[PDB]
Amino acid sequence: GEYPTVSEIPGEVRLYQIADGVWSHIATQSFDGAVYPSNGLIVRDGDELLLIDTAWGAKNTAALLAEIEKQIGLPVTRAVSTHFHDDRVGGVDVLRAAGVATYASPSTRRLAEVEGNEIPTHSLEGLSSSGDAVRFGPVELFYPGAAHSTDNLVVYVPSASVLYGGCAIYELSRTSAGNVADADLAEWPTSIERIQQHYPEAQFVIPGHGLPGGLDLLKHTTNVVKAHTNRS
Ligand SMILES: N=C(N)NNC(=O)Nc1c(F)cc(S(=O)(=O)Nc2scnc2C(=O)O)cc1F
Ligand SMILES: [Zn+2]
Ligand SMILES: [Zn+2]
Ligand SMILES: [Zn+2]
Repeated sequence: GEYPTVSEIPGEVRLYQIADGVWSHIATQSFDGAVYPSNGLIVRDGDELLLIDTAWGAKNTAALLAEIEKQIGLPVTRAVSTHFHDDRVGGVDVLRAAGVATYASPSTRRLAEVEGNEIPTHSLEGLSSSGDAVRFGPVELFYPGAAHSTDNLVVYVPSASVLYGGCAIYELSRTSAGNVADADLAEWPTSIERIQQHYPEAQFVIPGHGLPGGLDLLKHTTNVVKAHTNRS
């Protein structure tokens, strides 16, 4: 029903069922005096679970595993980090200690290493060129090109028409650019156009942060990125 917001979430994680065998995970971090939520994805893979992204640090990620263990009761066997920043790889060591196989593209592993971030163990091949797609159990992984980061992936759940954009897609309430230090502002709209052209059938679109919507989130993101590009 109601999507969890910061008001409903203290170190804690809430799960939200989007569709059959598909959940978002919602966590929060305090940064620079503000509290910001973050979304990831949980996709049932027969009798196991695939996790998309950490819950933004070690404590949140241990809370995530505890909240999955309580509310779903199926083992997380694999996790994918959609880019090298801490809201995506922070907590990878926690997952690994729990016997989760952690995965990222070689691009993400290299950038995580340069940044001194946690490094997922396993390499995702076949994603190095813009518009590359690879199947990963119950999802398709898609490299749309540089956007929020040079390595960002998006995740589609063909069975449920759920598109998880991670930090490449903004929620409607975000009307100004977020962390764009590692962004390719010049390529971001082209990368969104690749997502639009590949998943024109998506019914649910989950941004990296805040409320889900539909494919209008992609145009929304294009509008915000263009407005930032044109700052005088
Ligand atoms: N906007 C520039 N140029 N660079 N920004 C920064 O160096 N730092 C920074 C920033 F500007 C903005 C944010 S943010 O607004 O909280 N965005 C965040 S926090 C976790 N994920 C994101 C995101 O946008 O996906 C976090 C940051 F660490
Ligand atoms: Zn990021
Ligand atoms: Zn392994
Ligand atoms: Zn982010």
